[PDB]
Amino acid sequence: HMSFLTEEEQEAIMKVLQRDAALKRAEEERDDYDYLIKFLALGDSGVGKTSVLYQYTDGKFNSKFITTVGIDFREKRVVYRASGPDGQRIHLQLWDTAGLERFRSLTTAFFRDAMGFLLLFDLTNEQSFLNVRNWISQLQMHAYSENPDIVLCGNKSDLEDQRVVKEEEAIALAEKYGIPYFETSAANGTNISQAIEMLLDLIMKRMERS
Amino acid sequence: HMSFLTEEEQEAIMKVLQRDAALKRAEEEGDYDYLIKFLALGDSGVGKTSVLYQYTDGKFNSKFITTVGIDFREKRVVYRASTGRGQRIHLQLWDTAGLERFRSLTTAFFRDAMGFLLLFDLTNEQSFLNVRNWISQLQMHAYSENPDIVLCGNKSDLEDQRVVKEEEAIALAEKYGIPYFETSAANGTNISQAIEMLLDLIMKRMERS
Ligand SMILES: Nc1nc2c(ncn2[C@@H]2O[C@H](COP(=O)(O)OP(=O)(O)NP(=O)(O)O)[C@@H](O)[C@H]2O)c(=O)[nH]1
Ligand SMILES: Nc1nc2c(ncn2[C@@H]2O[C@H](COP(=O)(O)OP(=O)(O)NP(=O)(O)O)[C@@H](O)[C@H]2O)c(=O)[nH]1
Ligand SMILES: [Mg+2]
Ligand SMILES: [Mg+2]
Repeated sequence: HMSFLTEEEQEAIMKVLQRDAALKRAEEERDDYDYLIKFLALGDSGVGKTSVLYQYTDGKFNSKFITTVGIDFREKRVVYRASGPDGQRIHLQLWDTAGLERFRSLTTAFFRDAMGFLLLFDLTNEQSFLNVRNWISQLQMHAYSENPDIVLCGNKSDLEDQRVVKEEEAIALAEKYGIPYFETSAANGTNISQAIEMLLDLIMKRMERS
Repeated sequence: HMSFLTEEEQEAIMKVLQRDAALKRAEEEGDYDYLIKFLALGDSGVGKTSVLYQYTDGKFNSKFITTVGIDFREKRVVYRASTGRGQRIHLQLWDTAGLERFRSLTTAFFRDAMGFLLLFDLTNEQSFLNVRNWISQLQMHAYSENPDIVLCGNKSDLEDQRVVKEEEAIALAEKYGIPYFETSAANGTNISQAIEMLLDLIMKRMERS
């Protein structure tokens, strides 16, 4: 399989890298917040990574499929409270990777910048669920820490008539790898905040203990 | 200069990334004091892979094997401040492809670099004229405002084919305030010096933090 990038696509990717470098250089000055926290969404093409992040940052949802050109990221400013009987201002950088195999090496090159991973499959696509095992072993091999923080999302929960992944099977996978699991919908917002706030909690607690 | 990627090339790149992650995970788990990373860049053919290989192994291959996107080498060295006490340094030497079809992938590794070894080929005028473009790329894409850069005019052993005048290269390096070495990966001339100068810049910038 040969893949290609047009000039326009190379241009778009370089712009993402340019925005990223500008963001990191501005943290080197005022590191208007307390932490820059970075995580990365991954999983098969079409499962809803881009929609999930857009629902989270803007509360909006597009029906039209615009497959991601390699890599992108979004930003959000949130307040984090140490979960338990406890406010830190968090600048979130949300990396959005393409799922298509043609972008595997480019997207894996950004794992080094990720403190945690939002891993998606599509509740209506059984193969995307069967590939979760491969995504996890790719994360074991390519993450830059031992035992990376991962939150698993079974997305498109609003499409009940098309659901093919049984809750029991997804639960069994989450227990086997010891990772949290949420069933989400980027269309209506269900559990989006909850899944991403849990990932942020995992990251913040791991830093405090280090 | 159409941008394409094959499956076998992705596999090779993914192996480098796998090696990289293993190295980073092993530093977090010693035998040295710092993991110091820098990155070689410049036009295809100027000798980036050759320079790093001469430095780490004292060897040189005549045959051109263009780099498949990205690679890195390693070396364990002792660094002395300016003297000072010997610090054990684990070097990770990133090697980027110069061809445009790898530009996005290679630029994605600037973030891991504490310093840059920028090469042109003393026998290739185009590679010298592209130096200012590479410096501009580093300003736009490095993850600090004034990245440390050492400029190498490589292939100094090819005297009859030399076309870049030393005065012009010295003046270009002085304009940007970067050190300049004329190197040969074939016979080793100035390789150690240029890379030790880059390491010095990085270690001294850290000490001031
Ligand atoms: N009904 C419904 N549709 C969704 C949901 N999430 C995504 N979609 C739809 O599914 C399609 C794929 O979504 P998209 O976010 O682009 O997926 P992706 O994971 O980013 N794909 P890629 O990796 O190729 O960039 C789009 O048509 C989008 O509208 C969801 O929760 N519910
Ligand atoms: N005579 C001589 N040949 C050199 C020198 N440095 C590199 N070469 C030769 O020039 C060719 C290109 O060298 P190479 O290190 O592969 O260049 P590169 O910068 O890594 N190219 P790429 O970006 O495509 O990977 C090879 O044939 C190599 O042997 C040098 O100092 N002297
Ligand atoms: Mg997408
Ligand atoms: Mg090379």
